[PDB]
Amino acid sequence: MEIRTFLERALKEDLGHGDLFERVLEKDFKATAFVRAKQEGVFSGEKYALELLEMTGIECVQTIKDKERFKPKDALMEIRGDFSMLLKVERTLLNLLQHSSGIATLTSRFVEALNSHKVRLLDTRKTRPLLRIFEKYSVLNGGASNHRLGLDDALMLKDTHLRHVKDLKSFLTHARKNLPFTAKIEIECESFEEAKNAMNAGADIVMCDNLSVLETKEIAAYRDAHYPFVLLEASGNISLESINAYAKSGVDAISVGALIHQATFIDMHMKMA
Amino acid sequence: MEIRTFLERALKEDLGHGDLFERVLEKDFKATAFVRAKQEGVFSGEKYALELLEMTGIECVQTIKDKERFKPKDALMEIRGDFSMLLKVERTLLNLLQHSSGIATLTSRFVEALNSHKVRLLDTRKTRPLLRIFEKYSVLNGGASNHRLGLDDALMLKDTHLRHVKDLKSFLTHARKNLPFTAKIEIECESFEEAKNAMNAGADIVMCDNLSVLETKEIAAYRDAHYPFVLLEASGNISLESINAYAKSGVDAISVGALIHQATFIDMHMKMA
Amino acid sequence: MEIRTFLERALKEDLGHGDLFERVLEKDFKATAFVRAKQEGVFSGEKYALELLEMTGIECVQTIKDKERFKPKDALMEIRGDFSMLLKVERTLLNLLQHSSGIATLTSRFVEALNSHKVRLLDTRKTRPLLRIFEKYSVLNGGASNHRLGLDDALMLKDTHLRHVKDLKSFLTHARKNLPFTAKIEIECESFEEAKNAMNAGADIVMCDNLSVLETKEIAAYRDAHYPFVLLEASGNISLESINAYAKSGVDAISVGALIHQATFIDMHMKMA
Amino acid sequence: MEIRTFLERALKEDLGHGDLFERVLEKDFKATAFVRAKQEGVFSGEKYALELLEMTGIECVQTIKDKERFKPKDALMEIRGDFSMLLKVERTLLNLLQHSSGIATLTSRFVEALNSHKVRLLDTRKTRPLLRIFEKYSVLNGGASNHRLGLDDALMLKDTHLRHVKDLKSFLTHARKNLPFTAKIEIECESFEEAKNAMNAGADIVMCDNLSVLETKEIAAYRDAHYPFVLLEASGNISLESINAYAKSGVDAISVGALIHQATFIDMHMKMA
Amino acid sequence: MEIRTFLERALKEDLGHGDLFERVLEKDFKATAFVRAKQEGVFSGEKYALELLEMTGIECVQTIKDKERFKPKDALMEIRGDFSMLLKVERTLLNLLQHSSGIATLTSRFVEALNSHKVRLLDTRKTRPLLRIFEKYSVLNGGASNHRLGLDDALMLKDTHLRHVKDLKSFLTHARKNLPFTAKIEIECESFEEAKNAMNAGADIVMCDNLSVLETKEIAAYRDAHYPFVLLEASGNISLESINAYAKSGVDAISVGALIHQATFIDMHMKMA
Amino acid sequence: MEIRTFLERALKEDLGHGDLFERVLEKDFKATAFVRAKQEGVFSGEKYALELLEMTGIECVQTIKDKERFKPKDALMEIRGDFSMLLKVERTLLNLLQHSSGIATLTSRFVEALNSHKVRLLDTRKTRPLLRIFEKYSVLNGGASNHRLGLDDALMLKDTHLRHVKDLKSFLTHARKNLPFTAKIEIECESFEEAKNAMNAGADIVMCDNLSVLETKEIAAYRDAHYPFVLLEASGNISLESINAYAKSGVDAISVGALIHQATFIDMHMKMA
Ligand SMILES: O=C(O)c1cccnc1C(=O)O
Ligand SMILES: O=C(O)c1cccnc1C(=O)O
Ligand SMILES: O=C(O)c1cccnc1C(=O)O
Ligand SMILES: O=C(O)c1cccnc1C(=O)O
Ligand SMILES: O=C(O)c1cccnc1C(=O)O
Ligand SMILES: O=C(O)c1cccnc1C(=O)O
Repeated sequence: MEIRTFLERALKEDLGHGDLFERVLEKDFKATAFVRAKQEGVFSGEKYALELLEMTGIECVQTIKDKERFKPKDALMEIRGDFSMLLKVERTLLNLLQHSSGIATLTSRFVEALNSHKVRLLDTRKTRPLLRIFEKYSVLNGGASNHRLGLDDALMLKDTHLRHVKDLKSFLTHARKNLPFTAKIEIECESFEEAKNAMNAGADIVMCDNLSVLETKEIAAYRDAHYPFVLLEASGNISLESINAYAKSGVDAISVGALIHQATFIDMHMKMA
Repeated sequence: MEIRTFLERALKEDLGHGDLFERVLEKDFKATAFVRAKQEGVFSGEKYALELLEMTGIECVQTIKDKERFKPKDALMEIRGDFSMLLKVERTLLNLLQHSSGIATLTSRFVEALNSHKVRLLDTRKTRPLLRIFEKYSVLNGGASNHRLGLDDALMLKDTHLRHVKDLKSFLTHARKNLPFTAKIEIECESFEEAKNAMNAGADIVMCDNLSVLETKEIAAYRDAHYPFVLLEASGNISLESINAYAKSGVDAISVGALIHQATFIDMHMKMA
Repeated sequence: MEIRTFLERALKEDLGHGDLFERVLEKDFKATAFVRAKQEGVFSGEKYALELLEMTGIECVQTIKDKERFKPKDALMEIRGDFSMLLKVERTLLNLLQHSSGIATLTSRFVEALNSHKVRLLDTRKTRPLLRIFEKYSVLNGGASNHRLGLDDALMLKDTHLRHVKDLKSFLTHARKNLPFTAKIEIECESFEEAKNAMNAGADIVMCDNLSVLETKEIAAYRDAHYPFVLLEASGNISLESINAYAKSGVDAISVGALIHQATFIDMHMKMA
Repeated sequence: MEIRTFLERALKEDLGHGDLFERVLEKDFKATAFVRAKQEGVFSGEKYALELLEMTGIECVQTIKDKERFKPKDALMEIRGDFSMLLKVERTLLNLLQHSSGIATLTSRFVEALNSHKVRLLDTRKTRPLLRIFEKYSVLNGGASNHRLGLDDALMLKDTHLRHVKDLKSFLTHARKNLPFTAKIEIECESFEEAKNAMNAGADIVMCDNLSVLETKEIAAYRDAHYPFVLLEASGNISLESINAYAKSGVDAISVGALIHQATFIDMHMKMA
Repeated sequence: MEIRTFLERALKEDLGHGDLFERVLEKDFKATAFVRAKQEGVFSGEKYALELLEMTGIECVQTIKDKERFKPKDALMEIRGDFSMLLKVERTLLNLLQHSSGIATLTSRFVEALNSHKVRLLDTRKTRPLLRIFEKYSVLNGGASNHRLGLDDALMLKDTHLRHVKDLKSFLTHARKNLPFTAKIEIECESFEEAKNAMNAGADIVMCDNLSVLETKEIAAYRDAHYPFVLLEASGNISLESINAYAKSGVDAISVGALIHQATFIDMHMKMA
Repeated sequence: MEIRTFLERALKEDLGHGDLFERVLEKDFKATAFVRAKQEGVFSGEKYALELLEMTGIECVQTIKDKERFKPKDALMEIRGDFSMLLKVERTLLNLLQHSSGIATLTSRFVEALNSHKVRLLDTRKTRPLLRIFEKYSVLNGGASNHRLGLDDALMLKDTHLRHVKDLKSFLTHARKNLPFTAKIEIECESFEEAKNAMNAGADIVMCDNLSVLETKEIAAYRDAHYPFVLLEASGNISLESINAYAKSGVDAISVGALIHQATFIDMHMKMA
């Protein structure tokens, strides 16, 4: 299964040489446990939790679904299996749920503020090591959309790249044959001129990086009139305070890496009996 | 070495099928880049960064050391290697430095509030999946200390476990032979009676869970008089506000999972030329 | 190295428990070997071969480059290292070069018959197990272009997918929110009505699957008329005798799986001398 | 499963970050699919395909067996499972069956032209990277026999090895002590004098490399005369037009690498219906 | 689970390219086999055996438990599965049971000689490569106890380390903050003075290395009077002959690496029908 | 490198979460260490030790070679590198050397007793899990020879197999085509009749299992007269006391699994300065 190895590694780091408790547990037995919320938020991590339980021979009796909202004291999951295994898995289970839900929850807050159905919210490649796929998945559960998953997914030319590109148009024109047939090319721009030049060069997507709303609206209006098929993306420390403003700029999407890199754990715990 | 595989996997999830840019880069060449801070903070991730650079054939010309304070616009590292590789590693390098430094920085703030050289600040087993070792290492660079690293490091018995133990003293006495000779046993207690009882039962360490400063002080005073070599730990939603007051209870340590699960990325970026 | 693992596994399956010759070679010594052609074709596998020698401690004294033409008796590579190691890697080296060159060479012939700079030759996801990246790379060295690398690279919908779909336009308009921001959506069509239907649905790419030049040209002219930004791809048993004809249907690309699944080894061998 | 890892890796290289279709499929459901032929040939890959479906949770309702002949339009397999999973494994399934069957089919033709039960058809160590075991297995399903599986399986010495050797008889008499007790030693010979030399040296097998039938027959008659227990193998560009002739030289086996390195995919496809 | 990978690798080294017998087995079929002892001893390896059987699809009908005594001709296990698999697993199954039981048996003999329920018998970090966890587990089944499991479990300072420590007390005092909160520190001492000094410096455990019984007694008596909670361990070529005398010195434990490094295979075999 | 992964895993199990000492080492520095013998024996493990040192960045200044004899107090290796790394590697280095040398030494004792240059000493497939290749290598350094390395190396039909083989001759005759061309077939026999039947059936090798010397001589004499090309092997709890007797039986080789499964650690240690 696609994420099985991920769960194996998550567990392995916690068990190390082997759980010490099972060495002294006088008698193992079947038991039921509940994952309860101690804070409100939106649920994420279901796909991983279920794969983890199945892998460890733990039964998932009941569980709320990804994207579902919850309140403190709410029971999020009911699991049953060997007492020794419920304990060996406890932390790994909670940590992945609290982290995933943390991202989904923070993300849902940005979805509300953005308040739009025409403009999608996006993440970035700023993700914690080994957690890209995990965290991208978590953003989906917050109600937003994902940007590319890696460096093979699409071509994104930013400031650093552009400095070594004499004549963008020529570059983009002859880059197509060396890129996979289905690849889009995005160009990071920091001024109306740059974006305009990007569009004329043959950019599939143009990012309006660190630009005022006015500056962005100008570029969006220009795009609508001359390059109707170029997607526009706004980004650059966009906050909960300014996200709505940019939603009205005319851009197609808005990316904020904070959805992932400023997310924190939603409080939860596991209780027996 | 110990963390090479970690870096390989971190990089692998970003490269996927293969970096697209290197497919169109007309000509590769050696270049120098600098990792610059965009916020104030304490550096962390040095050990991982250097291994990452060495693995990819990138030279580390200069770098500040783990634990060093830095300010915005400060050059954290200077590296040199193939342009294509610098770009292929950039995000992986920045993500691990921003995450690790975020933890160290938040941690350094609790250390400040703690304001004590006798009491130790500790993390918890609440870490992000696959990042146990990474994050525990980050807490150290913040100036705090680590709690156990896993379920194999020490035995920690709490409510969940205790509910199934008839005679705690008997259990601990006969548990030593089935545990590695060097392991310590910690008992989580929610009352003075419980703490006192755990000490008599033979606990090496007692956790004063969710107790007031006064409550904790009473336990510490009892420990000092009757079980001088038993270690005391305070925990349970300790904040930057209450942390100092707890440092005066007489407890030996104070654990706060938030050091890791409430930490966020410190802002940085990489610049060429 | 992104392909380092690939090479370890290739070498491992041939050495098994361990090479038997090294068990009897009384004295090892530094030696030189040459990789010569016994056929003519285009070279491919340079990237993998160099990493292979690097890994095994063999020195690459000289080597022609990928894409370079060669003919019988040509010395393609000169290598030097321990005699035992040269024999242990011999077969692994030749097999990947002969297989890679085989694909590039067969690909270059289709490149000719195509004879065009306005039309791109594309491969397919029809590749040998565990050799995708290896074979897509081999095609490039043949002068052609690669199609997507996998199922994560882009969304390719065919009747199978749309079978249980009734409003293509709405279906795609919603897929966008759930697909990564940079992903293109291609639709396979076996009739004019389908292509025309796709373009109106909002497809980024339309495949003219198993259709006549007249049928293709019909779709092209239509595309040229109303949807100029919709790439068109022709495929379906395109042969080395009909590729040129389709290149004149006004299609942007022509994909042929045969480039990979019909390629065969190019005769080569290694001599000590 | 001995080949379980092989299948995980084959599937992994196609899914990459994750299949994009499952991201948009609003509702998954159980479905059935058929693997049909578009050509005729001998089936191969049964073993790998079953393990593949097992791994992915797809049910194999019906399937022809390895070695079984088939013709265009024949339904080779009937499978059932989640719609999303059938699409995710489709290509991986077909590629291995088409590639495996391709080798078995080409192998069966050489089996005919050979037309003999006293002579064995053998493959070579010339196989595609990472596919040795897979391709040797494929040859068997073609009706032929496998040669050694690797360099650990047996000792095969050629001029390259003996170049710096002056007493074959003593050299081999000593190799025995250093080789595993059960290993056979084969020697490649390009002249009568060499074969005659090998047999006297104590070789278990002699290869008649790139020699005429008359030359081969000379060595055979000699073998039949003094060394009846020395297997003889003929090889060296043996073609589908000269294989039968060599089979009459009194040789025990004829190896032809082309069985694998010249085989190509057999046209097949998958339909839902 | 925790040891599945271990069993996979154990099996993989025996199967290599693939079991030859299954290539000629005319027809496979279900069969029952018994693992029988050919010597007297204490059973060990149950946990590994069961995981091994489950992994390979073999049913465990019956089995004695770890720690149980057995005699020659005793049936240790009864299993059922495919004939081919039983043969493919036989050696792997027997090797791990004979090795593990050999350790448990030798261990049970030192336990007998020790003749005490207050003193613990311990192993060491002297284990065979890749078998640390396997062998530590085997010692337990012999009735003894385990020492630390690795270099991460506890801190052990001996001659090599001490030679570079100016002030031992200072070092230990300031080392606590840099070690996991739960770790114990053991000091290896070669004299009464050293032991006494280590106790004053703050050692959690003191090893009485290569000291006479009288010497060890003096240290134990000192510990009892001044450092009651410091743990004492005796070691250094302790034999079956001297072990009992040491158990009377007052020390808490006695470690002997020989339990593992001088253990040998207990004789067993597998029978069909 | 073929055994690199083996060493990585050996180290990994000892380091676990990470060496605790390096956490408190005030200052690292370069240092020299010596591996000294504390008991006489024959050296084995060189190949692994060197690969281990190179992997950990430790320099091997001096080292005796595999097969070389040593006496107590003798310095076997002189290594230099970071103090922290010499300590992290110490146990892994010693354990592999003491175990390998232990096997080589025990083996050399059997070589002497056998006292022959015409009869080779052999091992079996009775090896500790994960150590087959390691232990087979160790036997070579004792002065003996190896039997097959696994189940793919050769075909060995024993009692269990034979029970399901009606008509051996027919079986062996038609098994050749389904086995790799170079494979030998050995048959385990427990009586003159069985061996005779084995020879007539077409056995490449015949094992004289659990037979008296007389019984074996009879079979050897029969072999010399009728099947001069069949190799003979004696086995069945052959000891140091009876090995010489069997050497005079006329058999080609003698196998004793004890060379490996009854071997124990040769005492050694590491000293600084
Ligand atoms: O590279 C990306 O995918 C990306 C996309 C949008 C915004 N930022 C980034 C970034 O990480 O720099
Ligand atoms: O288990 C631990 O290591 C731990 C130690 C201190 C505080 N909390 C925990 C926890 O994760 O529950
Ligand atoms: O899915 C693909 O990548 C693909 C692209 C072009 C032609 N065929 C295919 C196919 O294998 O169905
Ligand atoms: O080495 C082999 O296995 C082999 C066996 C038969 C024919 N050729 C070869 C070869 O690749 O050189
Ligand atoms: O390091 C250990 O764990 C250890 C513990 C007790 C006795 N010896 C050792 C040793 O291997 O040196
Ligand atoms: O199987 C073997 O290789 C083998 C060879 C000789 C003696 N015993 C065995 C055995 O392990 O049963």
